[PDB]
Amino acid sequence: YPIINFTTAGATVQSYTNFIRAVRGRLTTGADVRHEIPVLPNRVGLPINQRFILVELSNHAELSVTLALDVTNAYVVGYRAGNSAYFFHPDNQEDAEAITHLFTDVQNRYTFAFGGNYDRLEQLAGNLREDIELGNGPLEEAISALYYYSTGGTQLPTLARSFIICIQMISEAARFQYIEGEMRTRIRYNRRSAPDPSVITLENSWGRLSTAIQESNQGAFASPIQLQRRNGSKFSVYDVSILIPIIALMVYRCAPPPSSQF
Ligand SMILES: OC[C@H]1O[C@H](O[C@H]2O[C@H](CO)[C@@H](O)[C@H](O)[C@H]2O)[C@H](O)[C@@H](O)[C@@H]1O
Ligand SMILES: OC[C@H]1O[C@H](O[C@H]2O[C@H](CO)[C@@H](O)[C@H](O)[C@H]2O)[C@H](O)[C@@H](O)[C@@H]1O
Repeated sequence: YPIINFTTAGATVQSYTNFIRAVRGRLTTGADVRHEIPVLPNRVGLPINQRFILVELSNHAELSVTLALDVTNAYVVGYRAGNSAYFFHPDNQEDAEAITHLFTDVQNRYTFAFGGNYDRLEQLAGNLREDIELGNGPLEEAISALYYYSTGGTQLPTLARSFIICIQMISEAARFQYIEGEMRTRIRYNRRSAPDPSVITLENSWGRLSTAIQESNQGAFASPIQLQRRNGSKFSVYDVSILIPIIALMVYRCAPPPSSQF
């Protein structure tokens, strides 16, 4: 599977930008674009040899871990650190079989009894996303935390917190130029801060936005989607147009209707 590298060591807006751009480049194929927004490969009919991509993360502490991302949703399904690999609890038998194709040479394979969704991870971390700082510092720390898990150096709450950090700074950033921008800003000013409502609501609405855009009538949503601004106030989305600078890719929801141009 394709590998994209990134290190928090001496990270800059440009190096992070290159990283996210490369990740998106391995996620979408260009075969499916709707209203100018790329769609991820459809799970249905997708060959296993094209199912995952790997993100090799390194940090200033000279530690490295490899995250595995599912190309169908850009989400993290597991990771490898040294001679051990850990996978989030699969949703079904097909996915359980699919992950056996990852880190096949690792000496110790483990599947967590818990899933990688935020609800579950927040419960295990003992903190909500709104209370977990993001930025290059948090990522640097998260990489070390993931690395030290197999030896008992990392407690479960810290592990979960670290997953929450990685997922948002990699998966959500790949999904939304807006979130990529949020991380770029944190890097530019070496600031670590929790995601505000605009970030949280986008993360929570990615699936719905993907469906709304794909089911839209020439871009017009059948029903509006409510997002939130930085101050928590409502922002109504009625059309795909307002999302062009915001969402970078979508999960496949339905087949694109015929061109049907006038
Ligand atoms: O801000 C750019 C640097 O970010 C990381 O380092 C910072 O994060 C560390 C862990 O929290 C802090 O100890 C340090 O004080 C922060 O500046 C990265 O590890 C550095 O290599 C980057 O230059
Ligand atoms: O059309 C080619 C094959 O598609 C199936 O297999 C792919 O899609 C599945 C999910 O729908 C994956 O689980 C599988 O690994 C992929 O190869 C279909 O089941 C096969 O009969 C078709 O030949």
